[PDB]
Amino acid sequence: QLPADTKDAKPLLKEMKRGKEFHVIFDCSHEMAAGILKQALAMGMMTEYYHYIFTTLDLFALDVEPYRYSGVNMTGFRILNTENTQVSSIIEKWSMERLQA
Amino acid sequence: QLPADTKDAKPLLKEMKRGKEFHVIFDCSHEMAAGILKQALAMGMMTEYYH
Repeated sequence: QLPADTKDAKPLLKEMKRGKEFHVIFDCSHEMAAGILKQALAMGMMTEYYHYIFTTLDLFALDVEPYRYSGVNMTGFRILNTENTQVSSIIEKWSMERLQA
Repeated sequence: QLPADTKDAKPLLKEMKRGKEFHVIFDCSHEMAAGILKQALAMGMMTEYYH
């Protein structure tokens, strides 16, 4: 179980690196998911010798630019049918409407 | 040998992690060393195995 603080995942990942736990299901929001991926990158969990599965439906909202060269096997679920031209054009309409915030 | 640009160290490090070469002696300036360390963190080379 993660602590109440988002940034205090270092003792949990330290205790998880010992004992050889690699195949990890994560169940949180995508903000806590991005924070725990940053915490996993900060102490050497990002390698081809690990695995990650996220139960969130917002895995595509993360930025995997500093992670995709490490060769991790990360897998998630998406319900947003972005392959359609109509839905992607709607999302392109929302891109002009979300950048005001 | 590193390439002429510091940012082109990704294929060199991709060839480095193949063949399991872990004990690496880097000879450069400290700015190039910082670029090497940043791109090695991005390439997943910074584990407990390496030196």
